[PDB]
Amino acid sequence: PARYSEKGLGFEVRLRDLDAEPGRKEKEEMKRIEDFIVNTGKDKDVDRDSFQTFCK
DNA sequence: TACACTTATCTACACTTATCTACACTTATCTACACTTATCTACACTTATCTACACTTATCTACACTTATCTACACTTATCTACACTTATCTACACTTATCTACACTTATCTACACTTATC
Repeated sequence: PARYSEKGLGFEVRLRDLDAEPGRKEKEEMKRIEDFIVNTGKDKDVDRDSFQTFCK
């Protein structure tokens, strides 16, 4: 995720419209979806592929 | 420069104060858990936006009449050439003043020599 990467390089989950401002729950849902992608799943599990392994 | 006396700088040594480590108690920070409010989705009603259709006004074309623009023609005035007379410009010639060279006298500049003061 770019969110945690100070150089901004990575991926992000975003609202579609550039003009919208995200609601209080939407900002958290977007962070959850990012985390889900990183973990490739709901829970953390070292036995599962990371997103890096998936992409490779 | 050379020489002597005393003061300032530097080293060595002992005592107490400041800095640092180790140990115990309570407060601040963090996690876990339950309740209620704010955010979001789904659904129904009326208002605003958009399309289609008819009527009259503004825009555009076509046509005739007179005014302004343009050409052609004649008369006098301004511009240009040619010609004669006197004034300004230029050359040639003589006289005196300013510039330049040569010559003598005294003053300023430079060298040499002795005594004391500053520097060492």
